[PDB]
Amino acid sequence: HHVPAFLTKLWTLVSDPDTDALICWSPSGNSFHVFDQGQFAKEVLPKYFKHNNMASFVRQLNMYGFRKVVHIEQRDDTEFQHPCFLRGQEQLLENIKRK
Amino acid sequence: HVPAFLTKLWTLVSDPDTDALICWSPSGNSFHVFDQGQFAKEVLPKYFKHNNMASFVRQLNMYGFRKVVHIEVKPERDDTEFQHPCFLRGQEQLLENIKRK
DNA sequence: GGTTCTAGAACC
DNA sequence: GGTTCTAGAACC
Ligand code: NA
Ligand code: NA
Repeated sequence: HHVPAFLTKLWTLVSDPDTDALICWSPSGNSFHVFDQGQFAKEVLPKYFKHNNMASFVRQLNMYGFRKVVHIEQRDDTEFQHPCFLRGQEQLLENIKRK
Repeated sequence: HVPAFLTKLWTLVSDPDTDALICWSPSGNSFHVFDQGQFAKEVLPKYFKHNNMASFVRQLNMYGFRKVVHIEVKPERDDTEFQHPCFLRGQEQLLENIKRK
């Protein structure tokens, strides 16, 4: 099936080293971080996910079955992941499904 | 030398006979612990005998495991998901790369 | 179960 | 060779 532009855009954005101050791969490449959501919403969303806020962006991640990664024991930092959303493996996006 | 905690955990997760309480995720990238009260009663005494649930989870944290949660209806039993990029179904040799953090 | 002891590894 | 770290065993 055709890979949703949402996922391709998201993957390219994460993978761009120049955006890493706001969104980047984890060291393992298995997850990605979103930093400083106040800034992320002003700088990033308007250009790559037009007419979105953080809530609608995160709703889309949930729709594609992304999970959140948190520390077991307790800038803002939120970590998301999908087993087919991986550093340097864009072709795996094909295996991501709605719901 | 891989710490016994990690080798025992990997074997325990992998064992189909314990899957009602502890098992791999479908992808093999994470494991689930179900029904922690029962896990503490049936599993910990046999596999991690000097531990309680708190110390078991502390050891996971010490080795850099994280928790996986849904982006936000209660399930029949509680379900906690843990993961480490070197703790994977079918890849026990990767435990060699797990370090204290 | 938490703390202490120590052999041996990790790292320089 | 010297220092720190770590895992397992004893001690509480
Ligand atoms: Na980036
Ligand atoms: Na199991």
